[PDB]
Amino acid sequence: LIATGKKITAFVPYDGSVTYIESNDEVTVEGFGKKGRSVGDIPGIRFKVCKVQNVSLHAIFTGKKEKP
Amino acid sequence: AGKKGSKRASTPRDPFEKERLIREAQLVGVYGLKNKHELWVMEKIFAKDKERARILLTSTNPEDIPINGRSLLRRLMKYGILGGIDLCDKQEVVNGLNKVLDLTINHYLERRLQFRVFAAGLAKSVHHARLLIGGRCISIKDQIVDVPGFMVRADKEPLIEYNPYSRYGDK
Amino acid sequence: GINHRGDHKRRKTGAKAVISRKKRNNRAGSQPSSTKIGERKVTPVRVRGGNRKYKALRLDMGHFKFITTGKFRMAKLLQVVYHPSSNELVRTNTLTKSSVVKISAEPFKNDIKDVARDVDPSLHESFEKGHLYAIITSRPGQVGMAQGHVLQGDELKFYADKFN
Amino acid sequence: PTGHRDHLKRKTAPKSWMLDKQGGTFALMPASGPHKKTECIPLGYLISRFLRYASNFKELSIILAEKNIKVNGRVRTNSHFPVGLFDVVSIEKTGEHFRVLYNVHKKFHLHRISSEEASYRLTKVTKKYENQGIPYIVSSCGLSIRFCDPAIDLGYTIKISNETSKVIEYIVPGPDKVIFVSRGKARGRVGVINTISTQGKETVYGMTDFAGNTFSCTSKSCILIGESSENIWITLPKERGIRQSELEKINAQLGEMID
RNA sequence: UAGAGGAUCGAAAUCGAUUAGAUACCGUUUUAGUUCUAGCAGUAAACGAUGCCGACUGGACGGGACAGUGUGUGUUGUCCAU
RNA sequence: AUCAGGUUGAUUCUGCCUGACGUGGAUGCUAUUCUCUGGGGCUAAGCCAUGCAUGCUUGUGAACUCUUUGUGGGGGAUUAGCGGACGGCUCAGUGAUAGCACGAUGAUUUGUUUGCGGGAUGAGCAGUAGCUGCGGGAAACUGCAGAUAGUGGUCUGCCCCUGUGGGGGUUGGCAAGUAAGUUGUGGGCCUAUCAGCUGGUAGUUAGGGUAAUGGCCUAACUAGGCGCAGACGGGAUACGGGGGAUCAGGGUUUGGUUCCGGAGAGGGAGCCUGAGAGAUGGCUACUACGUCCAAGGAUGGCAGCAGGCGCGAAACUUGCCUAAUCCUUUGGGGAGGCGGUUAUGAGAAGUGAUGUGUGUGCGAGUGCAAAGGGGUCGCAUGUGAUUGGAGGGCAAGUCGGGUGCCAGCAGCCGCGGUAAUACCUGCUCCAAUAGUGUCUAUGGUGGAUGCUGCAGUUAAAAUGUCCGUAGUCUGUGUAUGUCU
Repeated sequence: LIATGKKITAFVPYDGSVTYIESNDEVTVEGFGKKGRSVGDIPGIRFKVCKVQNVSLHAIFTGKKEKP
Repeated sequence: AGKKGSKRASTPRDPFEKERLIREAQLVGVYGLKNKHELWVMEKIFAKDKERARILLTSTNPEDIPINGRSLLRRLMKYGILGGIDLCDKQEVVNGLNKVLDLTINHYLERRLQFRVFAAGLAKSVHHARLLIGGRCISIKDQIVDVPGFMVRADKEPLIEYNPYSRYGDK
Repeated sequence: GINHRGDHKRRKTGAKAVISRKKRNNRAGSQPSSTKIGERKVTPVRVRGGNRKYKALRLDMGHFKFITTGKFRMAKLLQVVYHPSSNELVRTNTLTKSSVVKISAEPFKNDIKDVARDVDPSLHESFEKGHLYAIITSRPGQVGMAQGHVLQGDELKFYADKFN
Repeated sequence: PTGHRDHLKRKTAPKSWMLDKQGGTFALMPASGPHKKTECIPLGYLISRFLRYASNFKELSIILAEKNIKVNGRVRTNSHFPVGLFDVVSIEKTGEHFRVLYNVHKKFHLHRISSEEASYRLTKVTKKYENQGIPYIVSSCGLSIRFCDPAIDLGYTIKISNETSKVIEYIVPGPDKVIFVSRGKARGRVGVINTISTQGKETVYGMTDFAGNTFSCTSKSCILIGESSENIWITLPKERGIRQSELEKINAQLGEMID
């Protein structure tokens, strides 16, 4: 975390989408929506990747934008 | 520098309810409405009046039915919703405050300009009236009214006509 | 400087003070003026509203009144013999209000000869040594002058037991 | 915030002046002088909103710098000068006279009068003092008058000359008189005294309109303007200060509601 | 914790059995403790797992105390309705 | 004034978890028009290049200048006066010393405004700005000589307190109005793993200081003052109100932000002028960071309007204005107005139609300080839908093809192992529509905090037993007319 220097893990949602990111990339994460608990069968992760270098991850998967 | 504004419509308490989705699809069909926002505008209009009539009957303040009773009966008569009541008899009024509660949402959708250019025969159907109200071809005795939601008045209803300077006119 | 606000005092229950303001010229004060005897010196100070006080730094020649006859005379100030609050103000010859001074007796030479050496014999004994006692009822640091009256009878005996 | 303010925002202007909510952010600030601050209107509004003479402010200051106005028979050239109740405004060219009044809606009102009525003023006596070997009395618009009767006290109404500024005669308050209410809940209403009672250092006047309605008010919000119901000392406005209630206003437009 | 006492039983320790193994159930040798006096401590399925006080409400068969004489007052056990 | 899904082989419960409706902030895809209303508060009361945000009026008339010329004129430097204490920005400090409500000032001062009162044309000496010359210094700033208005002393007179002596002052006033200072009582932020606290501390008597009351300050003396009806402490994202959101009733939550009140100008202190300042687009010192120099010196204050860097998930133009509104009303004004920029909110019209385009473009006139726009006319002209879903909750497909407990989906229950109505891809349909989804905080939902109005044998919960002080209850603080 650039703001506080804490380590966290986050979950990369869609199909085949973990392969756009590289190491030393920047990413925007946000909550899951359930008050600070985990959701579903995912143990220990409380966050969720949203963007990848200022581009929406959901738009790269639907084909509206182009990879970084 | 004025006001922020305010909201005219509301929203249903439950989105997907079939006994409510069946009768709303009729009203936007029979009157040619444009979306559901127009219909919830008119529901709130019609519901303000009922909540106004009930308080006027259970009122112990003896000087209420005179002032505010007949005030709300004049306002309805001006628009063509209620008939004609002798506003001088204490019993002929309190029966008029019992006919305000037995109303429809059709007594309001029918005092509206898109439906008045249809009853007074000037258009094929309610999809043509909207097409030549917006085209500036209707005139309420002097005025080129242009918005198809203008709620006509009783003493101004028969004066509708074409626009004497429009392509549907003589000049 | 001196400032007469009370924002820095402990509260009625004993609680420590909390200050949330700088001092204001509204409530500014002065250091005490200390009027001594000798060679008149008075100064005019400019106060709120543009007005004027007179601050005496040294004074001679009080303006005293003999009560039994009701006449003012101007006498000369000799020394201070009693102050009701601080007797460190007597060792310095400082003239505040209600201090008792020893005054010169010549200008009252006509007045004192309407009293016998009968019930007031202590007023006639000090007159022959050359002095009388008086008391100040003005405020020399606020108006710039000394002004009082001479002690006789009840007063002169009450105070005489103080300064011996 | 220990120094005086010199501006007025327009939201805070008094309701009696009838100023539009928009139309700028500021309003004219009145000056000190004759009447209180909650009981006056600036001179410059009376010449451009209540007479509509000047349409501008370049023009309004051509009418005042050419010396065409006289408040209480005395030339005024300042647009911040304050004008109060029962004051005469004269305009030489196009000879006219007005008196400053209230409505029954409690707004201001300019009432046209004649020329031998424009030599008057009515005020109350409020203070009384002696200085330098002369006895004085103080008006409610703020003036001192010297060498009046020795039998004028606090509360009486006096008539000022307005062209020599000297008392003419007065009125003592008592039953069967007339009243104008200059402030309070009941501002702009004329009545006729019926009873005068007291309370914890107060005097309250039971009154009765010129139509039968009843009434009551302290003695600090009332000026006597008459000796009896047909001996009033000024000319009242068109409606005389009735204030018909809201039951009696719909029957005019709608008739009665009989059983 | 201090003094006194010591029949019986018995943690801990110890052997003999049983068992695949039993540091256990069963048994033999043998202790602290179990008792009294003076104190410390302050816990329990310290349970009817059921605050305290006041007003009103059907039957049947009983018990314990007092007073009367064919019943009453305070307590209390069992069984049937509403 | 409303409920649904989820513990079991099936049942009735207890109990929470999740869905369904609003509102404030940030963010994804997608966008035609106009009208009103908003926009570097949260993190950094962090640091700032350049431009602008404060100057006027004369009963004052220098240099210079004109006239055929004299108690003559032009000219405009400086004196004298008024203002710069308001307006604008921000929310660090402050939990009541501030703010709101009702009171006291008989304890006080007040320029400009209004109406009354009041005013040295005497002597005699000193002497200055501008101006005319000689000059210093990198700079920023400054000296000496010469000669003149206003002016400054001292006598004289005038006024004040006294008088069978004397001693002060140099014209300063009264009443309204406006403003300001001082002061009494009362109010639900959380906390007892905060229970005893207080030395100018509580009072008396005298004096000083102040515009004015008062331990405000000093000298002497008395031993007081507050507290489970919560004192004294400590914590959290504490500026107070007017106000906002939610919504049967009763309640819960929030207010940096237009209007009114306060406080502050990197941090602390101390002051001058003035009717008014403990002033920061005033001065002096210490302290954080600095900047310019010829090295000896001299200097800085955007939480004013634009703008830049930094910080962060997070926020516009280095534009035009001698017009409206007002202050100081042809002087001055980044106050304020006028556009531009941006899915801030709210309202109103469109994306076509058969008899005879609700759009876009241009032209007149209107409008303005100058222009945009808009609405009244004409000329051509013809363009303009998305976002989220289809097993149940919950409106809508056992439709085609791929994948085979993989890849992925799913708030919750759950789906996928070659027989997928739930994943990926194509069609078809559903809801709302210039919008529609996601993350975060909060009201309702919740009789799941219970005053109205819950529960306590066994589901979470009556204390091992008696006695007993404060408090509550019992025994012996109300309603209403009139005025404010």
